[PDB]
Amino acid sequence: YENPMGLMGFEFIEFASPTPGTLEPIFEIMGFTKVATHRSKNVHLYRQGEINLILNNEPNSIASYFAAEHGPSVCGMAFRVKDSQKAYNRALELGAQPIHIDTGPMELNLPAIKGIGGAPLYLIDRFGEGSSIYDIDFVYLEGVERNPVGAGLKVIDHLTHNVYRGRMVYWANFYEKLFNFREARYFDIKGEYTGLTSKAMSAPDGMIRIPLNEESSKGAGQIEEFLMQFNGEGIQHVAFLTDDLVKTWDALKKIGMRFMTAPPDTYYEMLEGRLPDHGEPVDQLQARGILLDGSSVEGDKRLLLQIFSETLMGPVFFEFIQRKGDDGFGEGNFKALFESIERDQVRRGVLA
Amino acid sequence: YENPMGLMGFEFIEFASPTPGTLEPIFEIMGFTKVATHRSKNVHLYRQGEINLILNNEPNSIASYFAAEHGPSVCGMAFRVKDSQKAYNRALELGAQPIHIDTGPMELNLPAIKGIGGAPLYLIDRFGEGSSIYDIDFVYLEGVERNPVGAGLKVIDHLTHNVYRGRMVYWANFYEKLFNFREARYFDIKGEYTGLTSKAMSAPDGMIRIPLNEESSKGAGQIEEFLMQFNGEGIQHVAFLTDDLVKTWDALKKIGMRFMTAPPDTYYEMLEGRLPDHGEPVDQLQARGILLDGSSVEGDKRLLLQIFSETLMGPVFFEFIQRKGDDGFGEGNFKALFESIERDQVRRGVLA
Amino acid sequence: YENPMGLMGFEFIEFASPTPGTLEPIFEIMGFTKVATHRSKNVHLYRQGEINLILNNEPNSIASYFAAEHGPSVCGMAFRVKDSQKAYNRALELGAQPIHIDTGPMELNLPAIKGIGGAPLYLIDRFGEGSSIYDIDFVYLEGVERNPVGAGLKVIDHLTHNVYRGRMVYWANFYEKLFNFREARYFDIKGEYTGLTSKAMSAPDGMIRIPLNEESSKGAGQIEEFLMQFNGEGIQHVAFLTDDLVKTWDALKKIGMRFMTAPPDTYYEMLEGRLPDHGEPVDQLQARGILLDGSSVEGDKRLLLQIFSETLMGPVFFEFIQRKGDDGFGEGNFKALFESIERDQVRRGVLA
Amino acid sequence: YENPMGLMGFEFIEFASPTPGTLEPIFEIMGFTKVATHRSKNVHLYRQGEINLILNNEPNSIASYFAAEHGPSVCGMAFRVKDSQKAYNRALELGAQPIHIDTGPMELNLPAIKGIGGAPLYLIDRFGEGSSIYDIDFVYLEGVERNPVGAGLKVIDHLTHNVYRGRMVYWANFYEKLFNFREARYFDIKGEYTGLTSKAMSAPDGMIRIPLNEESSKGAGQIEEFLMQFNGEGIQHVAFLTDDLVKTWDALKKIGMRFMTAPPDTYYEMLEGRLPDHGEPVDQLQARGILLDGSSVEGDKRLLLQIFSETLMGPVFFEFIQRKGDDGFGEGNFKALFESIERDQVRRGVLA
Ligand code: EMC
Ligand code: EMC
Ligand code: EMC
Ligand code: EMC
Ligand SMILES: [Fe+2]
Ligand SMILES: [Fe+2]
Ligand SMILES: [Fe+2]
Ligand SMILES: [Fe+2]
Repeated sequence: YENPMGLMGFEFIEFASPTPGTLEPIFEIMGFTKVATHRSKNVHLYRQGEINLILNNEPNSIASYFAAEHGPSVCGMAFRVKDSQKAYNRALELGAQPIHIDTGPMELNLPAIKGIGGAPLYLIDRFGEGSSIYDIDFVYLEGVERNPVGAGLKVIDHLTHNVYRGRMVYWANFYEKLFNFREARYFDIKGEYTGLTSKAMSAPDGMIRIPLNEESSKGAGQIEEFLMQFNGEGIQHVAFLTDDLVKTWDALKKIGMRFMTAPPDTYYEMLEGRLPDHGEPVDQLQARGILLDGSSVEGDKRLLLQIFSETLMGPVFFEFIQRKGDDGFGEGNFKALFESIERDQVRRGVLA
Repeated sequence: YENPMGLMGFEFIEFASPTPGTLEPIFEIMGFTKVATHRSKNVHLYRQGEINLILNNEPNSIASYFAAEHGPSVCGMAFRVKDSQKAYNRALELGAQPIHIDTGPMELNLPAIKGIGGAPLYLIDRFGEGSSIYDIDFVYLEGVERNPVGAGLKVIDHLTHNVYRGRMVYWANFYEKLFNFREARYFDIKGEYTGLTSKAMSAPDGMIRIPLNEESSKGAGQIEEFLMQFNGEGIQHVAFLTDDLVKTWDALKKIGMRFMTAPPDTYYEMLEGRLPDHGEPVDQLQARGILLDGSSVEGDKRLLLQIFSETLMGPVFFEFIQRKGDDGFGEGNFKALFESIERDQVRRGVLA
Repeated sequence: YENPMGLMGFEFIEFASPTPGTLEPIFEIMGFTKVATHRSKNVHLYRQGEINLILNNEPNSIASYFAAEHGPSVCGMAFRVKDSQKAYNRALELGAQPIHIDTGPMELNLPAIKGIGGAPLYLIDRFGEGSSIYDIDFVYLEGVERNPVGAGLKVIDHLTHNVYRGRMVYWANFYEKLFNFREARYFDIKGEYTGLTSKAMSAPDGMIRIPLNEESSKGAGQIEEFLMQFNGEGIQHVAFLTDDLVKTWDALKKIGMRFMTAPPDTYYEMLEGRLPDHGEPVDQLQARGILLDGSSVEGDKRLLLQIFSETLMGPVFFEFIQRKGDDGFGEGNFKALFESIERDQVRRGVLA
Repeated sequence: YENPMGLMGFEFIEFASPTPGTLEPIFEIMGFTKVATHRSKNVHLYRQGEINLILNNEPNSIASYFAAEHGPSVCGMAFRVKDSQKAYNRALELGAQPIHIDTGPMELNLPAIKGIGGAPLYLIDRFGEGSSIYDIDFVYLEGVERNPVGAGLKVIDHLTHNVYRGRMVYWANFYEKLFNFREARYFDIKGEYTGLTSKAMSAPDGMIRIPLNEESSKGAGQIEEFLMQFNGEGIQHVAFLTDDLVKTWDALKKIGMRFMTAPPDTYYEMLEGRLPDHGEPVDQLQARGILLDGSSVEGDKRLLLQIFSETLMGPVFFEFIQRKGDDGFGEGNFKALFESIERDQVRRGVLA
């Protein structure tokens, strides 16, 4: 697939909250470590593997207005590009809206366009060696390890957008026209009482992936609850890749992670019928509540293991995923996740 | 009611569209005349009575980005205030987000904050005589009458906001906190198959009024259909005051106005039951499809006459109102409006 | 004479000083009254007749930086123009360097270019009729008379520029090229020990006149002394037109004005020789030290009456002039002014 | 000596011209090589040893207005500091005037204040390895040697400021107050008909040195000539250090350098009388026109070898210097330089 913006994956995710001390604990429970402090702003860098999470507590700024609206949330998203000048000019030619971010003496002039819910989308062409943006804009803490391993999360795998009815098409067009993303798959998920629809959008770099979710015709489901609780469209869950989910599970549990309620025993009993010869240790999945899906087509096994945290920032939750030959998404996991969140809505008295 | 910003009424409404030549004919059909052109931008002043409508076709600006998103629409609103510097500074202390608008040589530096759907909310303290803002920022057309009467519309009476489920509270708070509006009345309107809920918000000047509308629990109605068609929250209808609605209705009709479908004969038959001694010429109302409402309490009659155009700007429609003692809104008129739009939904095949 | 920029006279002169309370007393001793205070800045409006003098005590601004360098001085100058947008854009196409001035809510965006010594040159197209720039940017003092008469000064007649050797040509070019001024007359003035050279530059409106002064080959004179005491090129004296100089002289005297030392009695004895039939009351001139000059060509008498204060603002001095048919300058008066300042040098010990 | 600004030497010098292709040849004759091109502006990097010379040909900027006024010249100067935030803040607290420079996406925000004649003075704290400003803001040419040796010029030694009469004190205070420079020496140089006065200011880092030059009482000399031809105050000559002047002379000669007329034979005949035991090969210096000075105090020899280029950019000339134990300036060399420029004045017909 052609890549006109020269997209080379996710660079960083940015966070903001109206209440001081609410994001720090979250990041620590998820295995992240504070590693540097911006040189003139009140913004901090948290890291795990190659994941860069930016904590922005800058007063009177884009981030502080965004957090007064949405609560604790993802307030920015940066993609890596080959050439920021070229990619920023191309996006303005194609109709994107520019966002100006102020900087101090000797800091970089990072370009950005408006994205989901007003959150900036940054186009960064300075990464990896020599000097990354963090080497120039930030000051590393005295003595800290600058590349912590944490609980094994490596890179950002994918993130979702929960959108109002009729806007799945709008956000598909945004990423199709500006970045040449493509609809890799379409889902129609039904729970016991409610349901949803989704389009899994993939970027041409084969790294950035963004599932776009919208409520069903019925209404009363989890997508509509998100939209009310977040006060608009936004990133509903962020997913981190790991090379070994059970091991990561054990490490997150030790430090305070809170996962979703596991599926019933029935689910684990039907795995072999559904995925003949998967090969995974059912005993270890079922003890942890891990979901298993993918295909088994004449010897060729492509699997997907997924597990979700409870909501931790307003309505936003996180996901720890391990791919074994499957580069897409799976309908059974999606359905399990969906039934889990629907039971919680009954539990809480908000549905039927 | 206390007025801490020193509000003094609406100053102007601003409109944009992505296709050139779509707004001119709508203004012309409502009785407005073009009277001036801005001195450096591609923006035009349309007037009737004391109503000032600004047509903004300035390329690569706030208004062009807003119209690419929403279609023909209301992209800006200005309020009259006693001292712009004090009101602007008090907004900014109470959390409002400032919006910067570029200006050329010798033009006014108009202050604004972000409002409904991102549309700027201006805070103007130079009006009336001596020089208004149109005297300084616009050049009147050679020989045109600078104060046209048109079809009789006088001032902007009110305008609505159609919001997403759960956001009526959000917008009520925005106006209560920054300007001290108050909820003057609550409505719960039910059609044949659908319904809505609304809060009529009143500013402390007794001039600015903004009903806030949201869809019912059942969904599928007209508010949800506006949100999808508009691509977000926005001003659903703008109402203009007239001192004589049957005369304004005849004027409007001559120059092409397209009004909604009238109520059935049954409605006009029940008027005397419901409003004993109203004193209005039923024969005139009924042939035009005008709606009559208010109260008849012990000889004190406080009436409201309303009529609505078809949708003219995407899903946005306009209202022509005459007040005869009633300063608020009427439930019976709200119902008939709602039932009429509901029947149109059924006719277009979008409802049940 | 063609007028491409639409010049229409002087609009205002701006002053600054590094010591608080040094300019106030000098304005009051020349007949000016404070009449308004800016709406957001620490800047005050001083007025007499149609002369507007702006006292700028704005901290951390162009004016504060300029006064730190030069001492009490003229830091700005504004010209009236027909259309600011056209004039400003023509200036920028002919190489003029733009100067941005910040402004608060609802204030005018005044365009300016760099002029003598970096002092901004404003281009104002809003004067007289309806609302001036003082009506929009300033708040008049409770109950003070908005148009005071003072001591009879009416308008700014002219103002000089003292320049470095070789820069008369440079400043003549600047005004010729941008506004089409012309060299109306050239002077070569010699004292007892020193001398100077000067180009009287005239604008195409018949109102703005700027004499440009430079030191002679000999050096050690009064222009060189100004340039060291002022710390650069700048406006050396500002002249105010009056319709009656002996009356203004009496008024100025009563409020504290200090005038230069008078010419010796010889001067007044030779007036008839030099200007047969001048017709002026020699007895009144001689008792006040007024200078008289011009021509007497076969009946046609074009006279000039001039008087100069002592230096009041570092090396800057002021002039009170009455024109009786002569629209230019006089060589005899220039010489007497020169000889008087030369004797002052000798008196202070700085010359020979 | 205390160093409050944390000064650590010169970082770069910047040049502009109104005529294209006038600076490229000058740099090439002086042994410099073009090594990179800015990533978004029309600015180019030239290098020799640790010397970085920036060629700024960016339209409608500070540089293009500065060049229209002064002709080919030094338009910018950058010092190295430990912390640009701290140094920039300290300089604004002490009265310096800020200068804003526009930058593109992912470029550094370089801070600067106003210096000699308006030319910016940059405060850069990013140098040496990791990434210098050139690694971030520029794009190295494909295949070129990034660190060329040229003719041996190592670093910038010093540079002068020619100032108007009475401004030696002004510029002395500027550097004393902001950066704590000190007057290391004072010269009073007389030629045959004219003379000058000078203060050698030294920075506390013992690297930055700036001799300040002003015309004598007599007038008509070479400083006054510079001021007219440059159209104001500015950098009259820039000096480059070399470890071997005779070998640098030979390589400069080869590629096109034009040196001043050497001193008469008489001057070399007297060297031994004035500097007993200097030890330098007089044959090699006299054939090349190199100037020799310093001291010979009981065995301890501190020498200075200097040679000057003809004027190459308007009235600006260059110096190639070798220090042999003398960290200051020499009065004989200054006098010989002065006599040489004076004779050229007589040759050209501008003096007596
Ligand atoms: C600076 C936008 Hg989170
Ligand atoms: C520029 C606001 Hg429609
Ligand atoms: C702000 C010009 Hg004196
Ligand atoms: C870009 C200033 Hg010479
Ligand atoms: Fe996911
Ligand atoms: Fe209405
Ligand atoms: Fe004068
Ligand atoms: Fe030198």
